[PDB]
Amino acid sequence: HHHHHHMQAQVFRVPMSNPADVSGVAKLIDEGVIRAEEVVCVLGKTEGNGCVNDFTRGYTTLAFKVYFSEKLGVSRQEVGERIAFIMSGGTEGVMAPHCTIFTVQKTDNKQKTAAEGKRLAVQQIFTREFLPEEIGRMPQVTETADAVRRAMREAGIADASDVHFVQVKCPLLTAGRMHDAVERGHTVATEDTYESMGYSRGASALGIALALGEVEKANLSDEVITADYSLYSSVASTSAGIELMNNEIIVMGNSRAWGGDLVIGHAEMKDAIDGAAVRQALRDVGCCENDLPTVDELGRVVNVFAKAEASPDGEVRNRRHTMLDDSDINSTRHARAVVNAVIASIVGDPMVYVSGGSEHQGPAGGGPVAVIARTA
Amino acid sequence: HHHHHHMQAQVFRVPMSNPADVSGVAKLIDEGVIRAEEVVCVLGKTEGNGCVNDFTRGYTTLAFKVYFSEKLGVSRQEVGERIAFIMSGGTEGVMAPHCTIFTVQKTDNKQKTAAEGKRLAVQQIFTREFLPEEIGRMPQVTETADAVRRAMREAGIADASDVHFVQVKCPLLTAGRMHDAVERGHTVATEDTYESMGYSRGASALGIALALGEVEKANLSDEVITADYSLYSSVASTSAGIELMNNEIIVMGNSRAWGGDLVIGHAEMKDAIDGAAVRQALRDVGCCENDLPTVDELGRVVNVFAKAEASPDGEVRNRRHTMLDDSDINSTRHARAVVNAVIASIVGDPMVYVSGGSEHQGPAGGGPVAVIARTA
Amino acid sequence: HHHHHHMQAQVFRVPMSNPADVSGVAKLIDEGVIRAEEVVCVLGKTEGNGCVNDFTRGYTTLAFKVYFSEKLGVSRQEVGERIAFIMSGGTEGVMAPHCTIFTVQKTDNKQKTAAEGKRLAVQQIFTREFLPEEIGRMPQVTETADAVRRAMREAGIADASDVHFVQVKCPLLTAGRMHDAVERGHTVATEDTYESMGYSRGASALGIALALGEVEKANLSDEVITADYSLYSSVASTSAGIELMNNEIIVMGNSRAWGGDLVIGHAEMKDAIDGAAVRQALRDVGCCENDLPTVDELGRVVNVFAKAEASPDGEVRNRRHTMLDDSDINSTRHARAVVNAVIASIVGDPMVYVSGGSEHQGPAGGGPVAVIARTA
Amino acid sequence: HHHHHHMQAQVFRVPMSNPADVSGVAKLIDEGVIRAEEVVCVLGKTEGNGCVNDFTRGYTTLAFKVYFSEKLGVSRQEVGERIAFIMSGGTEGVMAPHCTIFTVQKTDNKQKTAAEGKRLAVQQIFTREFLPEEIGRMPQVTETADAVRRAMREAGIADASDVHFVQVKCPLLTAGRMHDAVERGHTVATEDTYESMGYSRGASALGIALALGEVEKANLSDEVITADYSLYSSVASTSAGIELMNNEIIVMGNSRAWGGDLVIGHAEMKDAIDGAAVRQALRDVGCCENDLPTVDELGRVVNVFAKAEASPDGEVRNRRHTMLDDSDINSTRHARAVVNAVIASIVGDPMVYVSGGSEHQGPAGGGPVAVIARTA
Ligand SMILES: [Mg+2]
Ligand SMILES: [Mg+2]
Ligand SMILES: [Mg+2]
Ligand SMILES: [Mg+2]
Repeated sequence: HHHHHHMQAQVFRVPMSNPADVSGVAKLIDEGVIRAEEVVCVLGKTEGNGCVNDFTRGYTTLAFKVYFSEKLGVSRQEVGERIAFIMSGGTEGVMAPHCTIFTVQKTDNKQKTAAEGKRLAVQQIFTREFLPEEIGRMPQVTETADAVRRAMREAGIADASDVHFVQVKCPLLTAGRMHDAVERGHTVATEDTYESMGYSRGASALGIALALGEVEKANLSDEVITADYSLYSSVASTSAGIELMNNEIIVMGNSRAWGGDLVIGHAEMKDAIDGAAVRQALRDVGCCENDLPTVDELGRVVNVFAKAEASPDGEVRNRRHTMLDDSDINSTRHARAVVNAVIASIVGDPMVYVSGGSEHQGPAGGGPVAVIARTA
Repeated sequence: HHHHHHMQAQVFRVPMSNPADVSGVAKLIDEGVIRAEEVVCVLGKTEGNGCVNDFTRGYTTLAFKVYFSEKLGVSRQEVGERIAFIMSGGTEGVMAPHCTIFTVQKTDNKQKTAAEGKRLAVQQIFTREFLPEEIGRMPQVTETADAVRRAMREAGIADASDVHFVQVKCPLLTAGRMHDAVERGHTVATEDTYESMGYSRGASALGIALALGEVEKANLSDEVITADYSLYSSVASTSAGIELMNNEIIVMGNSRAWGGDLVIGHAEMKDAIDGAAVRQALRDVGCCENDLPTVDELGRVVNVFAKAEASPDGEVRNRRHTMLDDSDINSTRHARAVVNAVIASIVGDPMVYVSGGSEHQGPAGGGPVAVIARTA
Repeated sequence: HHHHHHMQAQVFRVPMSNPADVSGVAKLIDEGVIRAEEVVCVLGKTEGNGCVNDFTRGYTTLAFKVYFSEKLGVSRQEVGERIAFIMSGGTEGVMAPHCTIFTVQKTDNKQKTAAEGKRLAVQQIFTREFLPEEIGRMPQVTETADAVRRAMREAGIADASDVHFVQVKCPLLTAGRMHDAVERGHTVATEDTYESMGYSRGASALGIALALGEVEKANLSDEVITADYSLYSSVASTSAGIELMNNEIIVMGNSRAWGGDLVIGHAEMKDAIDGAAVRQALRDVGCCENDLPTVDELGRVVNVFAKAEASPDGEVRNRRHTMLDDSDINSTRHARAVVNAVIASIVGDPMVYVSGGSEHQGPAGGGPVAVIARTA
Repeated sequence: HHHHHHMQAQVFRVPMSNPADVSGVAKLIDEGVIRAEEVVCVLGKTEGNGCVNDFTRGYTTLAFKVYFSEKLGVSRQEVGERIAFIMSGGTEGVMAPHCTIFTVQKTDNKQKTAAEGKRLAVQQIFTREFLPEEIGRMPQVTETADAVRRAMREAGIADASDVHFVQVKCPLLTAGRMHDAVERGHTVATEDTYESMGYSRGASALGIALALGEVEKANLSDEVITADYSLYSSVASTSAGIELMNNEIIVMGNSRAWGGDLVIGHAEMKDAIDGAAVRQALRDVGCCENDLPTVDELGRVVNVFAKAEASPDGEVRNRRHTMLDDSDINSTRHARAVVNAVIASIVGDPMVYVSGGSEHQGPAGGGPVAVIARTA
């Protein structure tokens, strides 16, 4: 009598022709490949500049809320409370705009499984609203950690070693939110909006590290954040956006309690040109058995997800880089172009998720790379 | 009684801390590693934007003319007539600013050679001055071709199959030069300066193709240039600059008439993420015997030289890219970041020469990649 | 027995905090200052880069269609067929993002007028859909002209001398639309998307000139467009956008058949720093009686509307400018920053509409400046 | 028996076609309009991006050192110790690249004066070298102040009310200089290079304010700098550059001890569109007797010199501006385009000096505007 599962994850990498193009998703729903009701996350690469004044993130979010609210017959607020819309801007270099759709299929009666291994589990969860004076600070850290521990448990992911990627959409500090904080008698972690994105990304990432036991609580405080880059998560991927003031989190790992045919793995890029780490992540998901991946192996890849940054020590493999003191082009623009190019050249596909700004996500100048792949 | 050589090439990849930093070169001359009198080409990657208003190209040129004129006790004009100063702007992504010094050692009495194979030959040559109405048109094509055929012969490179890289510094059309042409009763190939860079690069590249028998003269005319991308050289690398109105050419290949321990090889990148072509060029120079290069093999690499461009069909491996309709960041900026990232991740060194704009240099969206490497 | 009017225009300059901020408009409707049913045009300054990949134009359009469709209880398609959403990107320099709401109040029984003069008349009209091979060419010219003549008549604007500003939203050629045209056996006026914006703006502007008798039909053909800048309209203001393939036109002038207290006037800026033309337009609407406008006079200004461009001869008042060969910053970005700065410094308010790219709109390097002002 | 003078200043506004174009200056020397030996300052507007990676500043400096060293028969080091080469990058909007040449003619026997008034006095002076840990801090403040007080005295400028413009070239902190400071056991005022430019500009400006009695010493400390913008000089204009580690200062005012026909005046722009302050500065130098300047009056203007910045409160005349959270275009780029446009439209000439970044120079969001003009 076969083994059985109540839960199954599906993942779909969908090309987008511009920030408002929901048609690849509508096609899959129209064709019954996915059910709108089972979507839990839309993870976008939108082709704005990926920095402060990137409005394609909110544009794409709005475009998807309109589609899903009308497809599901609910309000835009409800759909927003039901699906995490996580839009990472900046599609530099060859990086192809797209979105990844995550679905969870829950069956009241179990459906039989064919292989005994663990399979992809994903669980979305939202934190409480933060006040602006909490952004970039320990209340964002610990609330995120609490949410991550909870999502793990509810997904039936056994322990932190089975978590391979935690994606967060986190707030940033606009000038208005800063004023709000001051007018109420508080300070903010920084008075520059662009810098606030790294603070928000960093604090969220350390929450993940805290939740997975990768850092000790007693080594964390406000003054560590964006400062002590010996502290980090190996699976954290955080993306700052203008819209919300809470954190939207999707935990991704493997679990025996899930059926289906997707698994996930990860490695740690030690820097932005560490293609060996890329091949190792592929290998862990059975997509690079030898030195170089084969075409069949690469056809199992659903998508690759990575974080990129300009090495803050100014160097890559003891060569000076120019990404940090370039007044025309922000460092994250450079960094995303690089890391997507490295991954694209290994998996032969520029349509992969690469998000900039990896404060406390991997080592400095590096970041996590995760692969979701089919088992056959 | 050993075989013998009159000619020997040396090549030195020198870090630069900013566009005026000649100190790495001064160090090698001060230490007697090279002789100022035997330098024939300084090939720079200067950290300006690499497009029209990139003044680091002329800055670096000026800085080197001052150093060499004073080191050689000649005027800046004479040093400029003696050394080709070929400055390719744009050091995007991880690309590390640097210059490559080429020297030719001529000995009246031959010096004995140890291995019988062909060795790196390089030969600099300048064309006549062009009028602005000749830029981007058949007189730039045929003069370049004549110069390339001559440089080959004088270098003792047996035939086109032994040429692996032809580097050109070519003019561009400023608004003043355009007016000059009109006031004299002529037209120009384009009235936009940035577009004129592709016309100048393209015409120069087809001269190289003509010289090496890669295209037929009867298939060339003005209307082909930047238009028919089925016509191209596999070894051409051309870089437009504001300074001169002639073409400065350095032909690089292998020859039995040269001693030393450097060889060169090349492959054709079919697109900007074609790392297999990169590994093939390494393999041809004995630096990638198996699937992945080893650390010893990579230590033989002196430098890698490549051309990069945004695929003009809008696509990379059937994925849409955004490089061509990005009003904030020029396509060549994107493309250089990509191709240097791909090469850097394979050879483990971001200090490599990657020049943007590959009209008629490789297939559309692609370009040549050449490696100069030590034989042991 | 007083004179009487069936028609009255209102205009409201509304600050926007970001591209999706419809709240200033919702406030005026909630308060009953305007009636949603009487809005005919939303003219936006959205804070994207104002060039090809400016997605705030469509974002803002989408945000307003959602608000109005839900306020009016119609579909987004119907609201789009009822209101012209004309979004001009690029808010450089001090230029403050905002929108201008235009309303037309029609009364079946006339309402009495107090002053006998002409008053602001505005009339929206849409052309037919264009095929991509018509963009930038005589069918866009003549269809626009037909639409302008019709809007004038239906508005009861007596003749071209009473037209002071014709605002158009016109298409641009994406790579897909170009392919469509070729696959059907046709050519396009240009194969570059950014250049296609000037072609679309130019053709639309000459339609306006044709309609108002400012150019002769026999002097127009495809080869004139973006080429012969002695041909132009003094009241045309055209803005290219990615969304539609028709032209949306709003004609603005003065008419005895309209009541209310708004008038409009215009002058022609001879170049981008022609503040005397700005003061002349103010004077024509009674807002600059002496050399310098007073605070009361400036308080009558509802908004100012202007076109800006980088002088294509490379010069402003016989000084070289750098706007055209700047690879980091598009010329229209520079030009909008300049012209808004000049106007803002004269009217003491950076919240004014300045749209880039004035092909055939005013003389080369110049453009129209119109003022809508209250009569007291 | 006439009054008499030992000292006379000349000023020449010279167009430049590119950063290396010294020919307008060579022409004036060749023609004997100026004597190379009497040049004390070359004040440039060079057409780089005016931020961190603007290499046209050093390029232009190098180009002028080569010309003058060879014209004067001295070394480049000596010419650099003899002339202040003050290169302000960024020629945005219509701003025309150019340099202003300042000369001082000293005569052992006095030359008779025709008018009794004060005339332009200018005095160059260099501070000591700073260590990087002194940049942006009180030792830069007080050394600058000492140098300013000394230059004033040696120029015979009676008191601070006769000083109208103090131009400084000040250092910035590269990553290397920061490391130097840390390795020696010290901190730096900031670890970002771009931010270090404002710290260096700010500290230098407060030195000027200290020297002229515009701020009290007891209100200054390190923590005030870039923080308390109620502290500022009304005549300070400071420009950060990569080259030196000292400050090069030129004090400009009026003095009875100077002959000639140039005077200088200044006003304080309260914000970036304060054209009334521009007209007031003109009026003080007899170039705007009525509301609007006349053509003859404007022909007396040799040049105008101003500082520009993006209002750090996010607003201009209670309108939101976008200059500070624009990741594509630095705020100083925007601000320079604006202020040069405002001045150009008033004096009818875009060739004027406008330098970005006015920390402690005028009120926040504003800056000084000075005019040097002929008396007839
Ligand atoms: Mg990291
Ligand atoms: Mg090519
Ligand atoms: Mg025009
Ligand atoms: Mg200030």
